[PDB]
Amino acid sequence: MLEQPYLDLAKKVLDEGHFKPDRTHTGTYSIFGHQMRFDLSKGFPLLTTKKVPFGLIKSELLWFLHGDTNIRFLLQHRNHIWDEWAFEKWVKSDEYHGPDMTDFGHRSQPEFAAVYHEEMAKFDDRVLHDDAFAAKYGDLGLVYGSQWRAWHTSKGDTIDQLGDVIEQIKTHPYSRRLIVSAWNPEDVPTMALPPCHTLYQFYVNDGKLSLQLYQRSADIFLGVPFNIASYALLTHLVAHECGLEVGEFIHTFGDAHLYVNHLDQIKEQLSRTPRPAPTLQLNPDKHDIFDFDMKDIKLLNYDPYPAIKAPVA
Amino acid sequence: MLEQPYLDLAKKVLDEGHFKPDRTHTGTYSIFGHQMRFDLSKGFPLLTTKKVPFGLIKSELLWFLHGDTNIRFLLQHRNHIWDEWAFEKWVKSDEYHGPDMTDFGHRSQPEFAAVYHEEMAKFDDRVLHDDAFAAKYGDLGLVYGSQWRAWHTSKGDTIDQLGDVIEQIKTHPYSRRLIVSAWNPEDVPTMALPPCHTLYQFYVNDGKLSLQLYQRSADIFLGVPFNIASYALLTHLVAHECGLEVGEFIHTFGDAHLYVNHLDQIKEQLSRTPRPAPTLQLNPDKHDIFDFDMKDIKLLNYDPYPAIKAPVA
Ligand SMILES: Cc1cccc2c1C(=O)N(c1cc(-c3ccccc3)ccc1O)C2=O
Ligand SMILES: Cc1cccc2c1C(=O)N(c1cc(-c3ccccc3)ccc1O)C2=O
Ligand SMILES: O=c1ccn([C@H]2C[C@H](O)[C@@H](COP(=O)(O)O)O2)c(=O)[nH]1
Ligand SMILES: O=c1ccn([C@H]2C[C@H](O)[C@@H](COP(=O)(O)O)O2)c(=O)[nH]1
Repeated sequence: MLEQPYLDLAKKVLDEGHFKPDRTHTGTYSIFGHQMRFDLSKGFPLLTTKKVPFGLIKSELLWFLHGDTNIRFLLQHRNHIWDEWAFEKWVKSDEYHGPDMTDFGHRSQPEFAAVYHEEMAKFDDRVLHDDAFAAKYGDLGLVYGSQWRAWHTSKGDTIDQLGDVIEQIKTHPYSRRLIVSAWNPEDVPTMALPPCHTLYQFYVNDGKLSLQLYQRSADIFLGVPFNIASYALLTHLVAHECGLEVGEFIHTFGDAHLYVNHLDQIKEQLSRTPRPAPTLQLNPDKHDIFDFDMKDIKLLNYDPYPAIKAPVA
Repeated sequence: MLEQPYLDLAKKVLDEGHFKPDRTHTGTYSIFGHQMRFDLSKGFPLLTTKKVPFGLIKSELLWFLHGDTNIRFLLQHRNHIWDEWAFEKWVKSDEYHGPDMTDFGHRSQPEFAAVYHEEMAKFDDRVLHDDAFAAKYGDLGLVYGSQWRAWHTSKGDTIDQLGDVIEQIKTHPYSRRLIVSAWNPEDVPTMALPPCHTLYQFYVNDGKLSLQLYQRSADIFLGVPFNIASYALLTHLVAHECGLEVGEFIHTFGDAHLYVNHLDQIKEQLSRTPRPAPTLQLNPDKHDIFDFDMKDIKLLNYDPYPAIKAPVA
């Protein structure tokens, strides 16, 4: 089945992974250096054995593809995937007054979880309808939108890294320099989250576009399914714009890990039986992906087992 | 045998690789996305089935480790691996007078090869003994020494990327952010050679340092053996400085390819039988690798079959 390599990865870290301390003081079981392939000709790698909301994937990737870094666009699609990072600079700012919000994400795991959900609703509506607030606390800064489409240069300017590589694929498809990078040595030592999706690379041979992601670290239970779909989607999108058929998505990992408190959740999922893979439908009559909207992308026959509970990693 | 994964890679591209046009107008047989592992506890991955001069590896890696970008240091060790790039800016410069040196590297493949070797001897001695010349034509600029140790920042400064990551490994060994990057989006669109060794990543779990290289494109016959040894050496060196034992070197590839005119050479080599792996000896009494000299690194029991002829890729 198309998602088997995901299920083998979970199972490999289960059986032969070693205990590794981590930055968050959860325990992990970890392996270093791993590689999965997904043949995109065969269908779309949205796990069927655990629900992954494709609406969430596509709205975030479109956020990225527009060069957007403000939570507002996500919110207008009720995509709450980055909310907690924006909240960070609201709570801790010289403009915040309210109840205690230190360790917010950490201590929300049982009575605090009630007032927290309260301030987060006040923060979301405010970002939605208060432009100056949005500008100050809604904008994430150095997230994948700027890195891909507005990369800051030593000379004061800004480089459209992904735009330029697409023209390269169009014009020199056989080039082995088709790299988009999210890793800025000037920025990583002090940034909130150095990008886990460090670098990707396009490849064209005989009508097919492929992509390989180098992911420096991977939460197997929560992150990976979402990460497979984002970058498999991007492969399709870029193929679509270049008039190419779709090849493989290759997921390469640095530290691929299972958090200690996701062990039961993973055992639950491994006893589930993969269902026929959904198929991706892209707008046949629109090709300029930076101008893509939600309706331009549709998934057919997605048939997941339910979502599985977590504690957040 | 320790080098089997190299021999399987050659054999995989032989049997299931597809013909791909390239930048140099040679033909290639190519595959996209590949991953080899070398257990460094088992011995040193210097191919025995084809001679790889370790002297050349170590002098180049020391060049890098010092932040050096001038051909002069290489030359003092009779390391001619980068000469042709420096020559480039001499021949084509507003200071060159002599016989025709256009396409120099390309047309040197039968009577031209005599006068070319002549100007290259005049260029090498000149760089060796003429400091101002050395400064103008000996210095390569944006090669791995600056990228690793003097990375230029938007604010006019220069970042010691590799120095800083070593302190990180020392101080936060379990960090999943131990990345050194050679890929600068500001520089790649106009540079002579965008680095093939795009990015590497360190990993520590239970006393062992590992490293993974993301190599964007790989000449299997000429480049790869040299590339395995460079980065396996760096793994040992960094382990040595951090007081760690050695784990795995993981070589990950974008476009791993066999040039069309290296097919016989590769078939010759596959009929050779791997010999017991050499063992690496590092100075037990010196640990600061940026202060390492040639004598600080020794290889024991290296026992290669002869070198194999080529046309240069
Ligand atoms: C990089 C970055 C930055 C901020 C915030 C998130 C991420 C991120 O990667 N994710 C994420 C969430 C889920 C998830 C899983 C179950 C339920 C809800 C969300 C799954 C995969 C993910 O990668 C973030 O929420
Ligand atoms: C990146 C870069 C830049 C300039 C110049 C060289 C390289 C390079 O990688 N090499 C190289 C040479 C040989 C080689 C093979 C047989 C004989 C002599 C040399 C093997 C592997 C190599 O990677 C360069 O010469
Ligand atoms: O898109 C993402 C973003 C984050 N992570 C996970 C990996 C790590 O568990 C954690 C990041 O922590 P560090 O690697 O930066 O330490 O989040 C993912 O898996 N995918
Ligand atoms: O250290 C190196 C440097 C270069 N190459 C090879 C790969 C390609 O065949 C060629 C570089 O050409 P491009 O990938 O930039 O097109 O040199 C290597 O294998 N290893």
